[PDB]
Parts: sequence; structure tokens; C-alpha cells
Amino acid sequence: KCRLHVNAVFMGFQRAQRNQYPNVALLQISGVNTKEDTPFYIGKRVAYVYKVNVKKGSNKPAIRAIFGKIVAPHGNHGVVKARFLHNLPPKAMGQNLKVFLYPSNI
Amino acid sequence: PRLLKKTEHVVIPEGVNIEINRKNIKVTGPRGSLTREFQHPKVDIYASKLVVKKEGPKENVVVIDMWYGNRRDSAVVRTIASHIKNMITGVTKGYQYKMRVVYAHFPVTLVIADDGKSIQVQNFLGEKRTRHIEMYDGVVVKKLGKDEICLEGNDVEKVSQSAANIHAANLVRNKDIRQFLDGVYVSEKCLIE
Amino acid sequence: MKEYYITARCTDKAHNPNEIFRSRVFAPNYVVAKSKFWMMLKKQHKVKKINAELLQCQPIFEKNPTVVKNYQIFLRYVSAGGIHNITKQYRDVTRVGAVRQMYNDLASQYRTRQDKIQLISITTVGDKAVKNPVLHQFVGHHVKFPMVHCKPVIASKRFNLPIKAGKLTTKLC
Amino acid sequence: STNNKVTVIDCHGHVLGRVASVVAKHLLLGQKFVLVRCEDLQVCGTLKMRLVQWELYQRKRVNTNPTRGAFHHRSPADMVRKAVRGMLPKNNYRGKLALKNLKCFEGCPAPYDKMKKSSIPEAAAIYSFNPTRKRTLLGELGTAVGWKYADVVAKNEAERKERAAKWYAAKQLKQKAVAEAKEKILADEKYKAKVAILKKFGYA
Amino acid sequence: VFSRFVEVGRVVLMKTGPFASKLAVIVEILDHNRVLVDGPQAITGVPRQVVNLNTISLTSFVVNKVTRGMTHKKLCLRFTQDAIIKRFNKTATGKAIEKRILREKMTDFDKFQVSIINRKINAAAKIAVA
Amino acid sequence: SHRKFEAPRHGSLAFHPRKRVHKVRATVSAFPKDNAAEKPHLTGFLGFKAGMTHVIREVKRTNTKLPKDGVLEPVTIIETPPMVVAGFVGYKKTTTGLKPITAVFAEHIADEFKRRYTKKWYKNTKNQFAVHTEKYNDVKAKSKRERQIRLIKNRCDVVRVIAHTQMALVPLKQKKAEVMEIQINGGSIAEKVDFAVSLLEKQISVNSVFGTDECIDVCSVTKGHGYNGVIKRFGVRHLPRKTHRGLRKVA
RNA sequence: AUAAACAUACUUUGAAUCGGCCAAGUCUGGUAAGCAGGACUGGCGAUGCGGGAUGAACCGAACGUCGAGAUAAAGUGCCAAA
RNA sequence: UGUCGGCUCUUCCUAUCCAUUUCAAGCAGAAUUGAAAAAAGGUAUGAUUGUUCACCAUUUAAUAGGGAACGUGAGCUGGGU
RNA sequence: AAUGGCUGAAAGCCUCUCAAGCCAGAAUUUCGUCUAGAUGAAUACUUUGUCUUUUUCUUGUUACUUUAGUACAAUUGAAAAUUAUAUACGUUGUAUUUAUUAUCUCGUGUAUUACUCUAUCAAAAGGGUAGUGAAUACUGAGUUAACAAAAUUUAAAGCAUAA
Repeated sequence: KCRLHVNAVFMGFQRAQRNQYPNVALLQISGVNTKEDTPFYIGKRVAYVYKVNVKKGSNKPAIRAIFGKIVAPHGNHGVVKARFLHNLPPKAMGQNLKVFLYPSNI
Repeated sequence: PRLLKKTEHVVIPEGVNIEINRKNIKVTGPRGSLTREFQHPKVDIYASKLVVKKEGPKENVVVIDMWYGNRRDSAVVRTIASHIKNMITGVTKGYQYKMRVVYAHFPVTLVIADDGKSIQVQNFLGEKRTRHIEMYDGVVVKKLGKDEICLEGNDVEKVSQSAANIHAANLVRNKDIRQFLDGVYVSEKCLIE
Repeated sequence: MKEYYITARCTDKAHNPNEIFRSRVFAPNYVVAKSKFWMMLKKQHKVKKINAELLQCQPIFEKNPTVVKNYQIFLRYVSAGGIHNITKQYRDVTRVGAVRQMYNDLASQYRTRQDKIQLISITTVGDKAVKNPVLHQFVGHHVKFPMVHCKPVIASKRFNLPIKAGKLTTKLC
Repeated sequence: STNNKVTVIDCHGHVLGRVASVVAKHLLLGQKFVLVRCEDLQVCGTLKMRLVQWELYQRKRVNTNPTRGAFHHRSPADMVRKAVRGMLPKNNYRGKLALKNLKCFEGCPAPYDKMKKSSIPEAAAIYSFNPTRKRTLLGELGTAVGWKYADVVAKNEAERKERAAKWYAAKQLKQKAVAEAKEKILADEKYKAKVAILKKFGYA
Repeated sequence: VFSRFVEVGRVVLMKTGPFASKLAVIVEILDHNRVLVDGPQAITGVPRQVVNLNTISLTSFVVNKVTRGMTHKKLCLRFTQDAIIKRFNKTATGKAIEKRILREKMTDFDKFQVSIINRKINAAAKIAVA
Repeated sequence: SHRKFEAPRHGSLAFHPRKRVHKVRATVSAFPKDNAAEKPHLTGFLGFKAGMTHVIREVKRTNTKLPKDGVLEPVTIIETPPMVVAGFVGYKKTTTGLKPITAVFAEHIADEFKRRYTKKWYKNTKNQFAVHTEKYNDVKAKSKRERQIRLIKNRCDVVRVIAHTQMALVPLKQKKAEVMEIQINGGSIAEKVDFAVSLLEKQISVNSVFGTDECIDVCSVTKGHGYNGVIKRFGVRHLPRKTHRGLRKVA
């Protein structure tokens, strides 16, 4: 109906050269090209909506979501840190997430 | 050191028309036309009116300009100016390269095609192989006297290379070149008019 | 780079305590400036920290940091061969500004790190006294040149998109 | 959402390595890339130097079985795939999937010839190169090493330029009439209320 | 020949920094990379400072009778004498500066109005041409 | 250490791997380079080897010391009955090689050609080219054929004729034909298609393709030998008689 | 001057060990050795962790199970976080 | 971890013996000598010795020097050790 | 390639270029040619025309049989070249994902289209002509929404006939 979100790319987890900490996920919000535009998005909602091909004998929904929040910037290029209720599956790397306009402060 | 500005100019005589299109100079004179390309990414070529004599009036010139640039790049300004000066001279008083055939024992016969676009050197040092030596476009060979020819044309680069191609084809091999003074040599290079 | 005005006195048997040493030291801060002052005193007057007292370490600020001046620097540096005395000229508006240029230039052309260069003195010369082959072309009144091959300028990092749209072009500015 | 549209990169007047580095990073970010005219990319060094590098590259080869050895592709569309594949993860599903969304063609083929082309400013040869530095088109180097289809491409590109010449001329005629027709609506008095709104915000 | 030159008196526009999209006047050329812009602080608010040439853009105007090392008092006299402010706003880049200022204070309602209005006008102009 | 004495390697590395072919017929890897300044003509044929005889030929070269009465030489006899041209195909030059655009066939096709498209003919329904022949003269199909001709004339560079043999004229027990594409080298693509269309359903004899005292190239599959050792395959030196475990191998 | 009460002084009984190896603003024999032998200290052995692509010794720093932050050596075109 | 040489066979290096292209000479010609590009192709037959090595007799355009666990023993031989 | 040269500055002369630009030059390199060969293309016949999964027949494959589920024509995506760019302007300052004013009905014709479809001429075309519908502009008027719901993306079973 209407677009009320900004597409964000799940680049990967907060890691080191030979380590990886899947508790914090890194996102690239479309339109943020510097760390001085991130303060708007600190605290906004983020959802990882995905589709599962359920069977006709299951009541499990075909559309599910994992929700989280943006907590801090990550480097001088407008990359963010997002903490989710359940850590995103690494099979979802490079996929698109939703950055909502709420909880609004405007 | 880097020169802030290096510039050169070439005076355009009356019977010469010059037009420039992105470092591409076409010169038209009484003897014809001559189009050359100068693909240096740091040189600006434009025609203006300048006073070059110490007390003379204004005149049409072509200005070759290179701004801030090291001494390796700066040297190309006078190279391009010489080429444009050569082209202006070429279409006004074309170039001619007089060569003389030198032999010790075996006479050499030169066979020139009717159109003058090719030559043929025969019996050079008694060799049964006959040299052909094609000529570049716009260069014509003719026979002045005995054992002497001359190449005419508008482009000095084409006339000089074609003359050198004749000499390069008649080199003595596996012999004392200090003793076997043979071949065709450029006696002098001069203008037709 | 900052300039400092440092003074001290020596209280011992060898040096009478009525002689005050002054200097102007260029250093990133006052701690480094004092170190350059104490070593200058020790290597030239046998004065050591444990037998001397520091008095002033106030900074020196440029009086008119809006006037373009041709600075001349007399320095000595140490190379693989030996020790040499050099004289370089720079065009800047502050004394500490020209010294920043001197240190960067020396480390580039001569591959000399900062801890081999001693700045003897820095002065100001006239327009026609600049003998630098490149810098002599800008001291005149009628300098003029077009900056060609300009890369288009970005206002800020906000508009620094990775992939652009359409063709690209330089500027004749 | 899902990125189904394809980013088209016109590889004309770009650097081979700097295009690959930007393309390789964004392949991992889920984007879909199609680099057309991958034969017009430029590399540093004259043709003689490029051949020395190529001849050194051709040396690496399995002694006991050259058919197992390094395969030295000579097509420029394969000189960019090799460059991109070097910058992508090796021996995992993440690397294979990222490379699955990449294509070079030696020209603009049928579906990608009428698509919105993009450019990579970091990889432009006019920014990262001293103009005096001599370069080499990947197509010219390909011919010198044994790429047979260099003149087939030059025929196809020539017919693409001439077909886009008539489309552009017809489009410029229509767009001029549409622009002049709009100026009559702007000057019209019935649309005065709407025009004032546009003038207020500078759109007119 | 090149049209716009980096010289003394040339009017330049600061493309980045705290004074982005503000006019300035060159009054001294330190070297090939640095110039001293004193775009009159009393008029355009640009202080006398040294800037790198990678942060400015040349315009088509040169202030007449501006010499190297001009004082702020004399420079302001020549800046208003040549009427640089009026001439700059008539140029293509001057209008684009105003449009950027115009569009940044556009609320969602204002954007809604113009987006709806422009769609009809552009459609209407397309219909007119046969 | 270095080998004590030097000798050329045994066997050519230009014919590696030594893989036996699958079809008796051998396809030419290329045709002579096209020249657009001559009349269209065929650049190949196909024949069956018969045997070998010897001939005494009179020497016509000069400045040679050969006997004046004639030189004994071997010859090979290749029986070449006429071919039947049953179609043609145009190839376009792309960035991955020649690509066949369309193939246009004749109305009448012999069962020798139809036998190529099955693997058990005696059990087949033998309905090859049935729809192509039955609907050859319909208005819809005629328009389609006219488009194939014009498509080739517009977007093609190489034209070849699909000519097949007649195996009822040779003593071979095989009945299915031997199809071969013979490129047409000659004028422009316009007159190449015109010549190719004229050859449809016709017969081409070897005298039209080749001249007299003409040097040609022959491509064929050699005589099979089976599993062979290194001595026969490459020509290595047999080992001394004293050798344990065998003599005819590489040490 | 500074530190020191889970400080200090120990007594008794006993285990394993005395093949060592490395570094160096060190030395001796040797042309020299990833050679042989020494003075002082720190390590490896007995030791994982972050970095140097990989490595017994190099640099940072020594380890109960976890969460959040500021860091160290060292790095920020892609593989690879910047 | 089967320890010499020879036999068979493949490959690699160039610090090139020949063939190809060049420059130099105290290169008149012929025969030569020094040097550069170049390792894609060739570089032998025998008397004596287990020999590597060596020395002789020929032939050749040349009869170059080396590595690959001092290449190669479920590949041979067993002459030496 | 080694090397011999041409024009030619740097450096007013000279210079084969630790300069731009060219020529001649090897048992050299690459095309051409020979061998093996991946993804492929054309044609002939059998089919299918929204689609799959699991069973199941066959030496095997395709078409095929049954029970269900799902979508239903209509705004997508192109200047080229150059960058010391004929002049002028610098047209500044957010690429894809991601630019439609909720819903249905009612009203008048015109106009427009890289729109859908039909017929036709052509065609390895964001093609031509004629007609038809769609959307939009001129440009309306009215209905309804309150709690619930606004998703396919493919799951299960068989072998009569034909190639």
C-alpha cells in the first residue's frame, strides 16, 4: 500500500579478522553515507521479515519476522549496530531488512 | 623544475589556412592539405593573434600551451610547434630528399614505376635479389641524373621515412662496411620551392 | 606545531645566577618544547635539570595570521654521509605553519625523519629574495593559471554515494 | 524487500581493478550486477608492459598436466570475472552466490542495451590517473594475446551507436515540443492557481 | 583557450566546509594548491583565510581593480561597486543555490501539493503535443 | 642429473590426448578463407576410399634429374558418386563463434537422408520431414520460407549447403547417407544464397568442385588398431634381453 | 623516602629435576654456519589468546562461566571489522 | 628412506656448442675473436677402464655445461663397493 | 625483442626517445592451420501452451492418468564522444531496492502513449498501417471503511495409450 520503511542490508555480524560475535548485527541503511546521519536512526525498530513455504497441514504462518533495534553507529560510513531478539541467520546475509519510522521522536 | 607556463607559437603565412578540432590540426596551403593528430593529454592548441616581432604588428599565430608540468612533459610543447611549422612549410614549399647511389664495381640500375609510387633497385653488389621499396602516400620518386634520385612530398615525416626505407633495404651484410661503401645515401634534404 | 617562549636560570657553582637563557622552541606541545630547551642547555652550557630552574613556558601566537609572508628557514640535518646546513623558503601566513611545511618537505625529499633536523632560525624575506625554483613563480603580482582537470567537489560525506547514475565528467572549474 | 532489478555498469572509461573492488563488495551485499562493455576497461602500463605481465601469468601451469593447470582466459569479459572473483570469498556458499550475480559482455547485448547505465566514480580513469600515464584498453590487450572476437564486437558496437543516434534525434524532437507545450500551460491563466504554488517552492 | 583563471580578484564559491555555497574573492596565491580567499566578511561572511583549491570552484566574474593583499575596507568597496551579488544570482549556479534553499524547508504537505500538481501539468503538456 | 645423451622425444605432443573418434565420418575443422571477388562455388566434397594402385607418370618439371621414361608413384582411388543437395544453412559471426541462424530444406527428401534421424529404422514409423513435405506448398509455410531466405541475406556471413551421398551407387552395405556441409565461398551473401537456392534438390558432381592437377586437403579417420603398447604407440627403444618382467616398455 | 599482619621467622617429612633451547644497542674459537662455548636479564620448555598470511621463542598480554563498554600490538580499496 | 655406475625415458635451468637476427675488431676476402635478443629445435659412433673422470680414432652444422632425494633397482643389470 | 633508423624537443645547436609520435628488423609472439574439448546453436519428428512436489510404469525418457491449490492484457530500464572537452554554462548537494491521491459506482467527447490485443507489411527492430480495449489530462459527483480477514510461492496418489 505505502512504503513506511527504509531498506537495510544485513552486511554481517560484528566481527574481527578471525572471530565473529553474532550478538550484534551490522546493517547498511539506504541513504546513510556518513556517521553524522545515524543519530536519527539510533533506537528505531528493525525487522527481518522472511517467507517460509509452509504446508497446508500446518498452522504456522508463511510470513515471520525477527525484530530488533539500532543501538549505535559503526565506523564513519553510516553502518549501524542492531541487536535482535534472536540473532539473524547467517543464511540471511546480504538480504534486505526494514527500518521503521517508530519509535518516533518527531 | 615544474614550469608554471610553457608556450610556443608558429606564424601563419597568407596562403595557409589552419583549423583545429581537439588537438587535431589541418593545414591547407597552395600545394594541398596535411592533417595530423597530436594526442598529448596535457597540451592546449589554439589559434590567436600575437605580436612576435620586437616592434612588429599583430599577426595570426597558433599557440601551443602547456600549464603546470614537469620538464619531461614540458618538452612536448616545442616538439608540437616544430611539427606544425613543418606542415606549414610542407604545404607551402614542399620537401625534397636527394639521394645518391654509391657503388664500387657493380653498377646499380633504378627502375621507377610510371606513377612514381615505387622504385626498384637492381644489381646492388651483384645480388640477384631485386629490392622493391614501396613509397608512402603523397611521396613520389623521380630520377634527376645518373645515380641520383629525389623524393617529393608534402609531409617531412613521410618523405624522410620513405627515403630511409630505400637506404635500409640496401645494407651490406657480413662485410667490412668501412671497405664496402655501397648503397643509396641521402646527400641533402631541401625544399622544392 | 606550536611555538613557545621558554626561559630558565642556572643555580650552581659554575654558572652565576644572574644569567637568564631564552629561546623560541617549535614543538607539538609545551612538554616537548621544554625537552628541546633542556637538551639545548645541556649540550651547549653544561646545564642540567637537577641544577636549574624553569621560569616561563608561555606560548607565542601569530600576531597577524592573515598576511602572506615568504619565510626563510635555516636548518641543519643529518644524513648517511654527515651533517649539512640547508636553507629552505616557504610561503605561509604563520611561523608555525611554515615549520609544518618544512618538516613534511624534508621527510619527503630527503627521507629525513624529524629526529635528525635542528631548526637554527626562521626569518622573513622579501619578494625578490625567494630563490626556490618553483616558489619564485608565485611571488609576483600577476600570477595567473587555470586549474584544469578539476575533480568535482562534494559538499560533505553525506552525498558520497558509491555508485552514481549517468556518465562522469571532470571540470575546467 | 527483494532486489530484482539489475545494476548496469558501463565499463567504458573505467579502471579494471577499481571497478572490480566496488563490484565485489556490493555483490556480497545482495545486489545484482551486469557490467557491459567489459572490453573498454583500462589498466596501467603500456602494451609492452602488459604483455610481459601476461607472459608471466601464462607461465603458471601444472607441469604434470596442463589441463589441470591454471586456465588463462583471454576474453576481456573473462579478464574482469577473474579480477572480481579474486576479491570475493573462496570455497564457501557465500562466495559462489555472490559471483552468480555477475556478468560481463563485450558490448551491449539485446536486453541490456536499453537499460539505465550507472558509473563508479571511484573507478573513473579521469580521477585516479595522471593524464600523462599511459594506459591500455582491455580489448586491445585481448587481441594481442589471442582474443579472436575483437572485430566482431567493433561491428556490433558501430551498429548500436547508429541505432541510438536516430532514437535520440527523434526523442529530442518530441521532448522539445513537450517542453514548449508546457510553457504554454504555465503561462495560461486557468492554471494560475497551480502555477503560483510551483513558483512559491521554486519548481517553476 | 581556458576561460576562468585562478588569479587575484577572481570570484570563487566555497563548495565545502562551514561556508559551503558562499561567495569569496581571491586576494593572494600562496602556491599552486593554496589561495587566500577574503570574500568580504562584512558582505558574504567568509573570513580572511587560506583554503585549498580542491574546496572551491571558479566563477565567471573577476572583481576589477583588486590587487594582491587587498584590505577588507578597500575590498568591500570594490565588491559592491561591481555588483557581484546581483550578477551571481542571475547565473545558472546562483539559481541552483536558491533552489536548494527553497526545497529544504518543504514539509510533507508542501511536497504532497507539488508532487500532485506537477504530475497533472506534465501529463497535460504530453497530451497537447500531437 | 642431466641425461647422458640427447635424443628427440618419441611421439608428438600435438596429437595428445589420443582419443578414438565416435563417428566414421570426419568433420573438417575449417574451410578455405572466403574471397568475395569471385563467383560462388563449393569448397569440398566427400568420397569413399576404394584401394591403391601404382602409376607411371611422365615428368614435366625442368632442371631435374628424374628418369625421362617416367617415375613410379603410388595413387589412391576414391570413388565419388554425385551428391544430392538437400538444403542450406546460414551462419552468423557472433562473439562466441559462428551461430547457425536458420536451415532451409527442399520439398523432396530421400530415405537415405531420413535414416540419419533414427537409430532403429526398421522399427521407426519413418515420418521424418512428413509435416515439412506435406505442408510445403501451403501459403503459411511459403511465407515462412521467404522469411528464412531474407533473414540469412540480412544477418549472416557464412552459407553452407547440406549435401548428402547416395549409397545405392556404392558397394557398401550401409544404406543411410553421409551428410556433409560444404561451405559456399564466392560473392556477397546475396548471391551466395541465390546460388545455394539454385542447388536445392539438384546433384553436384566432383568435376564441378575440383579441377585438374589440383592440390587438395584430405581429412579422414585412420585405421583402427586397438590397445597397443608403448613400442607401437610411440616408438620407444626395446629393453635389453636380460630384462626382468618384460622388454617392450618404458623403463 | 617507599612498601610490608592472609607480614615475618621458620621447623619436619618428602616428590620431580640437574640432555635444555631462543632473543640480544653482549663476548670468545672459526671464513662462516639455523656452528661450538660463556656473563646479565627475559622467555620457550610448562602457554593458551589478539597481531605478524603461515611459525616454540617476535609485538601486545597471560586464561573460572557470561553480558556491556573503553582499549593494546597493529590496521581502515576487496578477500577483512574499520 | 635399498648405497656407485651404465641402460631406458621425461622434464627443467642458461652461465649458448650449432642453426636465426644484430653490434664491435688491430673485420680487405676466406677463416676467425669479443658482445646483445633468444632455451621453440638439435647436440653422435667406437678401442681401454666397473668406473664418474680421462685419453685416443672418426664423423658432424655442433658433437655445450648442469638440476630433478649426487632424477630413475615391486624399471633392468650386479661390473665395482 | 637485441639492433639500425625517421621526425623531434629537452638544452635556440646536437640527439633513435632514462620525451610524446613512427619505420625496418628473429629458429620470436599472436592470428590462420592441426588435435582433444565445456557451456552451446540450427533443423527433423513426438508433444505441451499457469505451474510444481510426493507416489507410481518403463531398460530408461518425454508426453500422459487422478485428487486438490494457485495467476488471469494493459504506465517496466537506452544518446554518443571528450575530459588541456569549438564558444558559453558548470547547470550546485543522495545510484538500485524506492517516486501512482484509499475504495467502488456514476458522467461528455477530444487528445496522448517505449501500454494490451487483433489483422496485415516487415523483422534475428523498445518498426510501419488500420482497428480495439487500458491508463491519464481537460474534470466532476457521490458510496463505503470503525471490530474480523486481506498471500500464492505445490502438496498428495497411478501406467491405459503414443513417440
